[PDB]
Amino acid sequence: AKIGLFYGTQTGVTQTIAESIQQEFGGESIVDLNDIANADASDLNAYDYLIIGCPTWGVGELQSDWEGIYDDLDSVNFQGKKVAYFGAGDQVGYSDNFQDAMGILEEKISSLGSQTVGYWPIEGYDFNESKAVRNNQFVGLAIDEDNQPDLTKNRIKTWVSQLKSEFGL
Ligand SMILES: Cc1cc2nc3c(=O)[nH]c(=O)nc-3n(C[C@H](O)[C@H](O)[C@H](O)COP(=O)(O)O)c2cc1C
Repeated sequence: AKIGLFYGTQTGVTQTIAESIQQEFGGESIVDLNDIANADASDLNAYDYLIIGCPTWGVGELQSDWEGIYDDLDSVNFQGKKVAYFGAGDQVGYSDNFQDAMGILEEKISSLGSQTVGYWPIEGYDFNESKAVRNNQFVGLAIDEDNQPDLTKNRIKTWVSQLKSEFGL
């Protein structure tokens, strides 16, 4: 497929979101779903457009599978690639570290010459601090199944619609 979606998940929520994103884009013919747990960093080279999904765990840390491949990101040719991000988090329980993992990945990947695409507004959330916030916006789609599960479907629908422009669709 033209778009490669790489996600990591601990309790399965992020995988469910990844599947919904794939569906909104039009299915398997448009977006490839790849669990980062089973991927080599080089797998990310095969796509010109990437979607990176990662939930935040351990109080402001990356999900373990993303943590494992983090050091190899440096060897990937990210130059000129457009990359979008999404993450699952809990704004009530972790108000000071909401969506930090998504922020950690974007900071690293954007520093390797890629172009971040898919900024999202922070106004629909209530949190104190987040490493995923840049200039009053999230670097990607923030999903909260723990406190706002009823907003998930429309958030994905809206975000994908916005992404289609950026990915030449
Ligand atoms: C022990 C624990 C730590 C967590 N830490 C964070 C955190 O630091 N920041 C955040 O935004 N959410 C945090 N969460 C919420 C999870 O990211 C959230 O439940 C998410 O849906 C899990 O996604 P997954 O099923 O794809 O692994 C944590 C949840 C638990 C139970």
